Order: sequence, then structure tokens, then C-alpha cells
Amino acid sequence: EVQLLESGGGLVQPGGSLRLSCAASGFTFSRFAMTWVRQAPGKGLEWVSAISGSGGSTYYADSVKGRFTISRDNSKNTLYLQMNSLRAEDTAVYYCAKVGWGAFDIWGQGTMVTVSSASTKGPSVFPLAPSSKSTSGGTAALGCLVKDYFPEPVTVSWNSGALTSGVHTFPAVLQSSGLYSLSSVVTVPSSSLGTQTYICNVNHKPSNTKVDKKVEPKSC
Amino acid sequence: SVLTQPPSASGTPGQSVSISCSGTYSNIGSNPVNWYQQVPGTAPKLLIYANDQRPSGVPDRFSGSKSATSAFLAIGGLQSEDDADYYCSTWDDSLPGPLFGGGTKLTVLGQPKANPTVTLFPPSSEELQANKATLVCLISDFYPGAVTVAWKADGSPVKAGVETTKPSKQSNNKYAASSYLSLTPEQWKSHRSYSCQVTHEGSTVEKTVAPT
Amino acid sequence: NLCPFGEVFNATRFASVYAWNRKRISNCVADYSVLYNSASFSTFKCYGVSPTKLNDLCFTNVYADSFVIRGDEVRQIAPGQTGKIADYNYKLPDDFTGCVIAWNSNNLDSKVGGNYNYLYRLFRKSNLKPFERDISTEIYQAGSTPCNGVEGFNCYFPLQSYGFQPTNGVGYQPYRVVVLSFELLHAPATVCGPGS
Ligand SMILES: *[C@@H]1O[C@H](CO)[C@@H](O[C@@H]2O[C@H](CO)[C@@H](O[C@@H]3O[C@H](CO)[C@@H](O)[C@H](O)[C@@H]3O)[C@H](O)[C@H]2NC(C)=O)[C@H](O)[C@H]1NC(C)=O
Repeated sequence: EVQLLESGGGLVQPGGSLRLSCAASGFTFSRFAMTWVRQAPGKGLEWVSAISGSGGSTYYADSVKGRFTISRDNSKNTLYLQMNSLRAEDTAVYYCAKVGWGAFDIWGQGTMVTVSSASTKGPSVFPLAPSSKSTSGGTAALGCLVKDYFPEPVTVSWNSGALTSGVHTFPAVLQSSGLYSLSSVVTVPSSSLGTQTYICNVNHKPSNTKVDKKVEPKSC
Repeated sequence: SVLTQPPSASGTPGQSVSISCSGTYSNIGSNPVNWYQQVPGTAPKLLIYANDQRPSGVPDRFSGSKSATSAFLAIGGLQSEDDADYYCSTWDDSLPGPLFGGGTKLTVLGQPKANPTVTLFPPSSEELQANKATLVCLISDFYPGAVTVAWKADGSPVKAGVETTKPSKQSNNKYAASSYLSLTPEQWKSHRSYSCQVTHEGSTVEKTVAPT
Repeated sequence: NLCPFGEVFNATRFASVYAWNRKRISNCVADYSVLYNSASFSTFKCYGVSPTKLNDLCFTNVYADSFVIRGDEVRQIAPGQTGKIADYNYKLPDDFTGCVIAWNSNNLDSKVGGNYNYLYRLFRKSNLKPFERDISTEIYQAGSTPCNGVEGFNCYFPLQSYGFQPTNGVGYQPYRVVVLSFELLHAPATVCGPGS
């Protein structure tokens, strides 16, 4: 019966501004301090800001002081977070929560804030050559690095789809820059190297980018 | 300053587990401790407040305790639906708002533990010729799906330039992750070796590459 | 002539655990088996002595402490325990010599819609010493921001009400507790069993 419904998240560029809202129902809103807590993708929880039931006292983490302002409208059961001078590292899911006995006892389901300048960009594709350091037993690992593209997705195949056994394409990492990178690796018989050709085929439709990259053992 | 939790925990169905949180006299020793459960894709949920109190609707198989400078969350009768990240939190006498520990990923075990396969690639000649340098550490076939990744350069920890994904489930129900270390070409050649150390369930698998 | 245990166990009103009661018993004869013979008690646990052996012992004074807590907290009324009650409300010593007696009081201490008259201390900056008692009601300050006497974000009233309802699970039902502690001093023994 308690609900905390957040909105206002979205994509902004560095230096931009956003205002989050949290609409509360099902409890006596004005009697409780309220707080914002954020979580960067794949990371932990970080307290951001809190406000007393009346709105007359506010509290801030050092990480956001002078840039974010918490407020509330008790006539509307709405909690706000004004976010100015946004930085890449403010990218996170923002939760509102009710404060109860030293704890955060009810949380909204969050709104996502992305602070990024990324624009469509095709990947640079690099070969990950097989070596003694990537061969175990009679098997060698070779791959390709699909670096710094935006947005998702890319597709990777090996030998134009003729090679599927032993292919492992990894989920992309989303870097602090706002660009993605991924790698694809294939394990093959080490005795096949230098007799079988291995080519990764990378497609990034958003940038109409198509790259074939030969992956070969090195000679010195 | 900081609350420290083990990165993972596990048990089998119907058994118990204990998750720890370590701090100092000025936070855990002087302030009430809370615990939160975060099932992936959902908001944190309060399990324990004021060290050992349960809010309404939290069953009594969740319990909290505290030593001088450490707090502990015990979970009896483990179920699969307890798979989640668990966070401790408390206050510090020097700060206006609360701290959170780094979280413990709990997995209730459904198959045998499986060590990660790790492959580490050095920067490619082509990338080095573009004046860039990336080390690629690929981690696969591990279970439960929780690893921590440490990079070393000549035995010394490497902090900056590291990007690591969350684990993701493979088609065979084990997990994969990958970590990337960005360097300048000069950093790459100015060291004798770089290491990717993957710790899983308390055992470390290490791979190393060196300029050539 | 008989030690007045009936007045302690049968008192009409019991204290909140944070403001636990204490009666000093002395200059009287104590028939403890009167107590342990009754099946009325869900807990009757002695430490450093036996229920029967007591009628054969003497003591400088006996203290009877008494209060209400939840069923699932009765286990904290014991030497060596931690938890909200042991830490913040009523602490026995590691070498407690005495008896802990308890019984379900749901029929007297619960109310439809909740009995909120029984309180416990929820927050305390350090743990109680054994047999220490804290009835203060200063706002409790978490973190660095002074409360200045006002409840708020990081500032909490330190007592919370149990709010007992007859329909609670037994772990959350009210229990009456009596703790008997047996004091041996370099002085005259005034409380003795009927075997002495
Ligand atoms: C708290 O109050 C109850 C009720 O008044 C007390 O129970 C009473 O205990 C006395 C024992 O002192 C019982 O009297 C006995 O009666 C038998 C006759 O069958 C007699 O032979 C015994 O010598 C003794 O006089 C009495 O029946 C009993 N009443 C009830 C309702 O149980 C209880 O003892 C009090 N708690 C104390 C004193 O710690």
C-alpha cells in the first residue's frame, strides 16, 4: 500500500541538468524524512541527499554538494532532486526512500540517469593473436577486440558463419566514456594455426560499419 | 571511513549462511546497523534495522548480530529466491549520512562449484600502432557467478583504467565476465609484465602477459 | 516471615523492560520449590545453582527483577547473550548466579488494536553493564549532525513501543519475566530456604 513512484530520469550531456520526482502514497508523507540513494551500474549503493519531514532541514553527500538540491512539496506528497552540473560519474539508478528508525525502510523502484556525450560511432576492430600464452594442451585461443562503439548492438561471426564451435562472444563493457567494447574469442586446434584461416566478421548496423579482421599467429 | 563485506557467499538449499560487515568503532561500534537485500532488477529491501530488528513481513530466518566493530547477517533455510546482493549500512560519527558496504552476492548452489577459465590477451600491434593499448582478460565457465578481478603491473596493484563487466549467464548455465585494462603504449612497454588475477570462491587464477 | 515472591510474580502491573523493576528480598524464608513445582512457567532456568539446592542455601539478599519482553527475546535473559534486550535494556553478568523465570502473558498484556504501553530501548551508544539501567529519553544522534533536541533524518526517540496484539505469533507475544539474583556478602545471611 506504500508506493514511491519515481520519474524524471533520462539521458543528459555532461554539464546538463535533470529534475527527479518521487510521488509518495499510502503513508503520512510529511511525518517522515525522505532520502535519495543512487547506484551506478554494477556498483554499490551511495547515499545522496535527505530532507526532514517539513523540508526545513536538508543533508548532502560531499560528492553532490553545491550541485544537487533536494526539496519536497507536502501539499502533493512529492519529493524532488534538482541535479545541475551533471558529470559522467553521476550516471546511476536513483532511488527515493522513506526514512524509518535510522534505516531506509521503503524504496521506490528507481529512475535511470545517464550522463553521456556518446554519439553513434563504429568500432575499431583489433585481432587478438593466438600465442603460447593463450594455448593450453592442443588448443589455442584467438579473438578480436571490438573497441569503442555506440550504441549497442554489434554482431560478431567467425569465418562468415562457417565457424561456430568454440566461439564465445562476451557481453560488452560500457565504459566511463559512454562507449561500448566487447571481445569474441574462439578456441581451435593449435595445429590448425597457419593452415586454417580465421577471420572475425564484425557488424555494427547503427554506424553501417562492417569489418573483417584476419587473426593470425605472429612472426618476428 | 569504509564498510567491508566479502564479495560473495553461498550455501545449498535449506542450509544457513552468515554474511559479515567489518568497520570501526566510529561507525559499526557506535551506530545502529541495517541490512538490505537487492534481488537483481529490483530496489533494495530492508531486512534488518537497529542491528537486529526485522520490519513487518521479514521472516525470522533473517537475523542480525553485532560484535565490537563487525556486523553479521544470518540467513537460515536458504531458498533460491534468496539469491541477491546483500548490503550492510551504518552511520559514522564524522559523516552526516549513512555508509553502505560494498555488497555480498549470495548464491544458493544448484550445481557444483566451477573454477573460471581465464585468457589474457596483450595489446595488438595494430592497436599499439594507433597509439593505444588494451589488455583483455576473458573469464568464463565459472559457478557461482561472482568473481573479483585484480590487475597487477610488476606485482604492484593497478587502479586506473580498469573496466570490468558484471558476470552474465552462459548458455551452459555457468558464468562469464571480462575485464579491460587501458594503458598508453609507454606504460605498456615501461613494465616487465601485467597480470590479471581472478578470484573465485577464495581461489585465484592468474594470467600474465609481457611486452615483446 | 515468608519471602514475598507472590507479590513479585503476581503483581498486577509489570514494568517496561527499559525501566525494569527490582525488589530487594531479605530477612525471610524462601520456598523456591513452591515456584519450580508450578508448571505455569515456560522458562525456569537456573545458573550456578539448582532449584532444589536453593532451599538448602542462604544468601545476604535476593533481588527479584521483573519486566515484559517479546517471547523471542526471552533467550537474551541469560548470561553471555547479545541482542537488543541484552545490549540496550537488561544485561545479566557473564557469571550470573540466579534463576530466570518467564511465562506467556498474552492474555493480560495484549490488546485488540495493540497495547503500546510496553516500551524497549531501540538505540544506545554503548552496551549496558550487567544490572545497569537506563531510563533516559534523550534524542539519539546517528552520524555527525547534532539533533539539537529535535527528531529527524538522523535523530530518533530512543524508546519504541512493542504494541502487543493478541493475534501476534508467539515469538511476538508478551512474556512476563522474573530474574532472581542471589547475593553472597561478607555479612549476615538473611534469606534462607526451608532447609537450614
Ligand atoms: C500467585 O497467585 C496464585 C493464586 O492465588 C497462587 O496460587 C495459589 O498457591 C497456593 C499455595 O501457596 C495454593 O494453596 C494451596 O492449597 C492446597 C489445597 O489444595 C493446600 O494444601 C496447600 O498447602 C496450599 O495452601 C492455592 O490453591 C493456589 N491458588 C491458585 C488459584 O492456583 C500462587 O502461589 C501465587 N504465586 C506465588 C505465591 O508465587
